[PDB]
Amino acid sequence: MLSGLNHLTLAVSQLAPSVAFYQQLLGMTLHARWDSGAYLSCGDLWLCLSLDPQRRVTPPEESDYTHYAFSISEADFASFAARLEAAGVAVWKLNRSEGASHYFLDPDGHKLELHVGSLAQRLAACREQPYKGMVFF
Amino acid sequence: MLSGLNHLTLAVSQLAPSVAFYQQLLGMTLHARWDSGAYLSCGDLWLCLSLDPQRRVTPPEESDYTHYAFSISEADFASFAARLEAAGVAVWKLNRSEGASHYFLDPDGHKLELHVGSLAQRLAACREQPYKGMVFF
Ligand SMILES: Cn1c(=O)oc2cc(N)ccc21
Ligand SMILES: [Mn+2]
Ligand SMILES: [Mn+2]
Repeated sequence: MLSGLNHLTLAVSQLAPSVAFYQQLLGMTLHARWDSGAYLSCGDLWLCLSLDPQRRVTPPEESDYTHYAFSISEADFASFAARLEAAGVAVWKLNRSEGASHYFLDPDGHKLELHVGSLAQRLAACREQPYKGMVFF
Repeated sequence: MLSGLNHLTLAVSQLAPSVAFYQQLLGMTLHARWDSGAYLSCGDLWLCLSLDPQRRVTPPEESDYTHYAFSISEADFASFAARLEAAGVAVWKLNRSEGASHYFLDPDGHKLELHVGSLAQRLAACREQPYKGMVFF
């Protein structure tokens, strides 16, 4: 039986800017680095950056909607978004759903998000206003 | 301050086989399904499957090393991997470069992994058998 997410691995084209982004800009904890990658943590999340010459710096119009959302409190959301904006981090989508969300790109174009709110919060909102075709279990 | 992964969203090309894969084959908990997506959980992980006409079925030689690993116990690992094998689930990697792992593909070619062990355990193993140039913080 699967018990959770063990780790997220992002392929990166250049290790140093990716470490700077996740550790310094985003505040994640750097535990180890080697010639071709790094291990960081963000709360329970184990993040691996893996240096990969096959990683393309990918414009957001050229990638699908796969994305990775990090938790932040409502109280901290606006100042973290402003930090990303000060650093010139590009936004790939505006929020139109429940709960605050900021949609931003990493140096290689990985699609990231800051989100406030749990699955339980989302399901409660959907119960009251279900999406088209929505069934609950 | 970022506190972990809020959710993982995978773009899918065909919703029904993707729901079946994550719910029926992998055993995750299906909470809701609508015309364009589904919400599942795997332990504390919130997984969203999002129907995306941009998603392409991607062979593993065409994608980079970005991947998503799920936790499984030492007692369950081998039989779960063998069941995926017997079910014809495609693979993408054989060499265990990061411990006890099974590397497999979802219906769209998302790179998945079963892994036994925590980040702390991987750091301890790496101290004995470090990756080239490895530094520990
Ligand atoms: C089979 N099935 C299900 O369990 O929930 C559904 C929802 C939709 N929209 C379409 C099909 C299903
Ligand atoms: Mn999202
Ligand atoms: Mn892995």
